[PDB]
Amino acid sequence: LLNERLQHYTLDYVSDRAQHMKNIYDPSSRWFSRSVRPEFPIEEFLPYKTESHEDQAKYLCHVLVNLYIAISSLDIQGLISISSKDLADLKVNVNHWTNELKNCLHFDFPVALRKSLATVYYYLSLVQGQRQMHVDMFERLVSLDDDRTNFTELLQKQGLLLDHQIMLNFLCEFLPYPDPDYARYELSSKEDLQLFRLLLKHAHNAKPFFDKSKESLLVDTMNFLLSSLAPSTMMAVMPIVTSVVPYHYHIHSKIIDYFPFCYSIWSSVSANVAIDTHMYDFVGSISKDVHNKILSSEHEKDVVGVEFGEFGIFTDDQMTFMFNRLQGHLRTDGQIHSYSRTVKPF
Repeated sequence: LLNERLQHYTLDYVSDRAQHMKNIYDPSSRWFSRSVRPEFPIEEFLPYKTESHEDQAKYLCHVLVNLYIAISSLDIQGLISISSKDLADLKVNVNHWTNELKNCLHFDFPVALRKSLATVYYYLSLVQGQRQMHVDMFERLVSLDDDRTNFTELLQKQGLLLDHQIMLNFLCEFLPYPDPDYARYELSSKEDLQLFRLLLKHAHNAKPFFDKSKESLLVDTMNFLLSSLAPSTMMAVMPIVTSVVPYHYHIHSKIIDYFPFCYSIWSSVSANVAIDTHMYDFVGSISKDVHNKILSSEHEKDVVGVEFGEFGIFTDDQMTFMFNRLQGHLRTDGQIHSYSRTVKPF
């Protein structure tokens, strides 16, 4: 029974210690877990022998089974506690096992189990009717830099795909509704604003895993957001645009194609924090992504359509406008919210 569940979770973990250590860093191995071996071993200098990787596999399998039992019971808030008497009369807590998984994250589990957990915690973070911990768990599962190992790239190569529509609907629930009383969320309540920011962060984390084979997702999403754009909804539209729209480069449609429209709103208004943000962020993130994919030739370079010229992916007028707005911020208005994201495009 235990062996079958270990095999299902890809936790076989052959008894040979050196062979297992070589396998966990081998991309072609079944138990591939990490790309870069730590130059300084993670406290391998302890004066005593720790537990083997076989015990870690059993503990992780037990945690996964308990987490599945807890989640499948459809009691996410954990207000109901079951004892042995409750089960006996007939004839489990999501947060507890999430904390257990957070503790166990240092066991270096294989990438397939990482994909399964990433899917589980991506779809667990969007439960309604029954939250920050789940978002943090998903973010840690897809961490960009973990001992100089990019888990997002490994999960993409494993073939991890997530549903864009559920996230888009959850984000769009904050748009105005024709009937005022039947509106779950608004943008005036502090709790609603915090939930909106949390959803934006989760969407930003889950964005790279959207299906790139759906060559119409970008166009449809951008058309919907453009048709939803209005002065009474721009404060909600712009962060959604910058957080949920994936960076897809097709022959017919590219994200760069939407650059002028943003500048249309950028040059038509005065310097303000609410509008200058979501403009530096979007363009800077896109430029950094283009640069990283160009430097990732033969492994992740499919952006041959987009060139990196004199000003990267910017025209002369766009760069001049950005520099003039930056000097206006530095000398006249000071309308800068985040400085790292402001300097990223430059």
